[PDB]
Amino acid sequence: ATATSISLGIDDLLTIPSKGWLVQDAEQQSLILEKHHHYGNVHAVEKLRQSIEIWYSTSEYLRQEMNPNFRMTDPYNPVHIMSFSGARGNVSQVHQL
Amino acid sequence: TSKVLVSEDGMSNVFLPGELIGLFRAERTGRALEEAICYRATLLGITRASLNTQSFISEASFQETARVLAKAALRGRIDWLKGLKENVVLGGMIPVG
Amino acid sequence: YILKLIHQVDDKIHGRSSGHYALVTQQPLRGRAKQGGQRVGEMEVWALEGFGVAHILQEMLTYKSDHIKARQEVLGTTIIGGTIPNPEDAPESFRLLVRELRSLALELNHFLVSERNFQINRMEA
Amino acid sequence: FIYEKSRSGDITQGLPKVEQVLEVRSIDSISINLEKRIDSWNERITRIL
Amino acid sequence: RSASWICRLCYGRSPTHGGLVELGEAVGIIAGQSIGEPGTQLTLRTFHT
Amino acid sequence: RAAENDDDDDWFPLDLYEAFEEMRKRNIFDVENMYTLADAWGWTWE
Amino acid sequence: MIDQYKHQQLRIGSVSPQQISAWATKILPNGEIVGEVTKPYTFHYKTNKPEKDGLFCERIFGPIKSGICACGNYRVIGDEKEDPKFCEQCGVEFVDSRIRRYQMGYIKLACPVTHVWYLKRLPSYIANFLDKPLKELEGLVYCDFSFARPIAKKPTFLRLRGLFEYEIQSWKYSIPLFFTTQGFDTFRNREISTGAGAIREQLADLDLRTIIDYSFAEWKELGEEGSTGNEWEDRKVGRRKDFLVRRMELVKHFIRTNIEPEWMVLCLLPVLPPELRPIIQIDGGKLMSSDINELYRRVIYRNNTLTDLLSTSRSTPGELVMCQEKLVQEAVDTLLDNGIRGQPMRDGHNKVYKSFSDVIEGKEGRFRETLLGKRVDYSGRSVIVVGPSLSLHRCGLPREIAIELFQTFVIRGLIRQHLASNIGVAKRKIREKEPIVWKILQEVMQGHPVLLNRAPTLHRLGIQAFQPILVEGRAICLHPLVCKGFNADFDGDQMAVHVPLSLEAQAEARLLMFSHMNLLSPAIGDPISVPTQDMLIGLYILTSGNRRGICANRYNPWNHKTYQNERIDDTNYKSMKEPFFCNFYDAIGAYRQKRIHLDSPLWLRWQLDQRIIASKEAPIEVHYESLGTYHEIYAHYLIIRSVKKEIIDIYIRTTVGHISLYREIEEAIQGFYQACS
Repeated sequence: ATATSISLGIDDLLTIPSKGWLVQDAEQQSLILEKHHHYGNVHAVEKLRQSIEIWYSTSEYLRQEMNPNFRMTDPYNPVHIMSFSGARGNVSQVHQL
Repeated sequence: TSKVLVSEDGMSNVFLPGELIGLFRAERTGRALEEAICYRATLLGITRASLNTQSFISEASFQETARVLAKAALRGRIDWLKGLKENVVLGGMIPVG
Repeated sequence: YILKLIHQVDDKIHGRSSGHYALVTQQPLRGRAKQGGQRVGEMEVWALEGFGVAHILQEMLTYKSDHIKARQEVLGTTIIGGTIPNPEDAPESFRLLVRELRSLALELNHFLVSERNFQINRMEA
Repeated sequence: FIYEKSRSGDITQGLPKVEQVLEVRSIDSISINLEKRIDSWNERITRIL
Repeated sequence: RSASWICRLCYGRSPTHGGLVELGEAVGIIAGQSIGEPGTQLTLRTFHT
Repeated sequence: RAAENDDDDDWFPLDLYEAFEEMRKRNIFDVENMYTLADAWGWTWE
Repeated sequence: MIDQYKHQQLRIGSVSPQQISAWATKILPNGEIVGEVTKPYTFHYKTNKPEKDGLFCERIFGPIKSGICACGNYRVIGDEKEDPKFCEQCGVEFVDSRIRRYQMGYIKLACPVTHVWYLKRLPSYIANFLDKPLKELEGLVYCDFSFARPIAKKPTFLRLRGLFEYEIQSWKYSIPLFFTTQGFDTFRNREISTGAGAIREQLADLDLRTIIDYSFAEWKELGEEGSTGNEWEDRKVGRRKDFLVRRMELVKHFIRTNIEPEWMVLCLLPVLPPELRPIIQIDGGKLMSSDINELYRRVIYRNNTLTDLLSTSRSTPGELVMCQEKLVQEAVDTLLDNGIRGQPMRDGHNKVYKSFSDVIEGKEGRFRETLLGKRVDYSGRSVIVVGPSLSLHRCGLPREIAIELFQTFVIRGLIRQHLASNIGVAKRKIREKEPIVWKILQEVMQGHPVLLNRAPTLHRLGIQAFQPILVEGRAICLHPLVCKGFNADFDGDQMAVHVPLSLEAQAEARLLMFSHMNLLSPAIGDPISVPTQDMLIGLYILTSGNRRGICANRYNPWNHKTYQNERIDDTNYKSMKEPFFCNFYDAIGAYRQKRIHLDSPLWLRWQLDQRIIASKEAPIEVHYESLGTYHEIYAHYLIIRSVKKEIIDIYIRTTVGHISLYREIEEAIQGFYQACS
């Protein structure tokens, strides 16, 4: 663990490539629904029941796509080795960074 | 779950009703005696099961010290020093290991 | 930018072979200013009972604690050298216990009914 | 407006649940099923035997 | 056949040394601790979020 | 007052089922442990 | 196999007044007893010396100094031999002042006193004993709004009995026309007593066997009634039946025991030894007394006032005697169990006193931590650092801590080796940090285990024995593997050390609490010391393999080219391929020269059976020459069989990391086996 050595920089925190589209699309549906909510198309509960569901589904989709991204493109990323080997760091904890 | 409670109308002369004798205590004598034994059941809690112990010293150092000591003194209870807390209280050697 | 904190090691070291004892409980006083001894209680005892060690648990309550007459004798048999003898009388904690249970008009009598003669050997307390 | 949510996994669900079941204040661990059995036995003991 | 103690064979293998439980083991103390320690993972496991 | 998961897992019916073997092989109706209650000493004698 | 029988006992019960008198009263050779402690003289207003017949009465207790009597003379005794037990005028023994903390005081209240526990608490046993409502007896005393009638041995020529009736303002001058009419003591003092006296006499009157018979008859009468028609009737029978059952239980317990009921209404009050309730002597005259002294002083002063009023009967008064007697009773009530009554008395700080029950009951009082949590000698706190060089059976103690724990064993080492003569000389040599002192405190510690204890103990493995060694610094070095056993990090934590002195205790510590026979947790039987974060990452990086596919070659290896192609096999032959090392140590040697990297693949000949975990699998390509060659290529190993004999060509594709790990484990086993013979 010394001769090889490991360290945490800024570019080793590798966000999955598809986050750029998923967050943008999640914002569009939040913009459209909040724009129709002022038109009377939907009621308050429907707006509440959806703004909780896009961001929960999107967040839980990035979390399940984290390891397949790490395990295929950058198998030796310092964040991946630290958590996938079971040393320190949950899958949820890595999801925060 | 190891102790039964002598239900009402089970006076006889050995088990006064309201007593909380053990399960074997009741089932061995029921096979021999012929009065109204008439116990039912107790699923005593983790607190109540420790207050009905064979040694008053252990109970007195757990909860309701004044009541336990008063009842033991009025009855004239005898502790035979078979547990681990009582022998620690007296400074004597515990009978384990 | 790294700082240096106030919890320094020289403010946390300790060591005590013997010394001052409390007037009533007859135990090492407290902490480091009074040259006290480290306390063992509850969970600690539960560990020692778990390991099945009886002499170790016994000597942390009689010898290195309340015994008026046994601390002096371990000091004596430890300055010079001998086989440390197991104590007979209960520590002064039990004596204090029987003392304030006497103040409430209650008894607490020990007995040593012999297995070979059935002769009562009531201890004095 | 009223919406029903849908949590209700169970009231207490950790140490407090273990404390509740271990500390048998009222017998209500599975008494939606257990109390029925116990009362049925206590009323059906008197039989042919 | 008793409630104030236990048997070597009515207990089983000792979980610490891979054999029959030895005479004079405080199995009552071991049972209490091993179901109390975990109790704080219901906390330690929550001590990350 | 409780989340009735219910989820009946290992319960048993409120009937006379499983007479000879009460709960798996738990308590067979002995009829040999307790005639001696009246045979070893006097119960059947009267 | 007859077991080692051991019959021990611990009884408890109420004391008779004669028992207290025998406990406390000490009779001098002149014939005086003087155990009453008449005056509430805590300490002289003069020199802080107490006083005769006071809270710190030296006449009843022992001497305040070993050998010094009340007057001041000293007698050399030092032995249990021919010596005057009492110093004539002093009447005080010269034995040590230990008897100060064991002597028992004793006072007499000129009125019977009901014990608080048996009267004020939940279902008081007095109510069940007399088969009377609690309000009735609570009005007999304390409130004093009653006049009880004790049925006893004496005849009852006075017409009828009555039970009690005194709460009407008309009774001030209504009954005197009907009452007395012939003397005062010859009518009022014959019977109809008030206060606790009537209660105690009633306790001394009823026959237990008749009570058992009557309660059995009442139980039979109650059991033969159907009822079950009204909810009030539903719940009325049950409480009365339970009352009867506990009544016969208590009566039967009384019948076959050495305890008399009259003892619950005590008449003689024991007094706690003085030394256990001392007054702290501070420089300048400051005194930190005990509240126990305050309640005791109040009780004895009010009892003295009672004795003065009663002994001066002559012109007998009325409600004044009752008022003062019940004030004395309430004072004793407060002394015994304060905080349980309606009005808790408070001292000069708006704070309730620490009652005897308060000392007995509580997580900080008695029976909770004084008899369980005991500070011990040969102990010392520290701070914890990590030592990776330590073995599993070893810890590290600071030089400052060790000298203050093994001081006495070093005194051995100095005295026995004749490098010192006396205890004072040895301690002086210790205090000056002589260079030979550490040679002793490196010589008596080898083989003497020490128990390390993490202050916030959580599980069974929070206390463990270790073989200490002397380290330079001020911190205890701890093995990293046992850290999760202690659940200890290194952000700043403290560890307490203890030294077992007894030979048996040392055997226990060495043979039962060492971290090489406690490698499994008792929960389910899982390892408790496993390579954690840093070691785990090291081992994972070691056993990580090469780059399998497209991450090792830019272009496809199909790529029909680079064959050195011509009509004959006589061309340039480089064939870099992978190294063909003979065995492990050849591979490690070639790795040391930096010829190959850690994850660079290589071929290693195998001279054993199959060890690598395989499965149903399939050989990717098995070449077969026209002559028997059986060239088989599996997923990760190559087998060259034949048609005659000698199937020994097993070759494994591997990296130096896996070889290193396997060699480490193998040589560790084969070194432990041969080191231990």
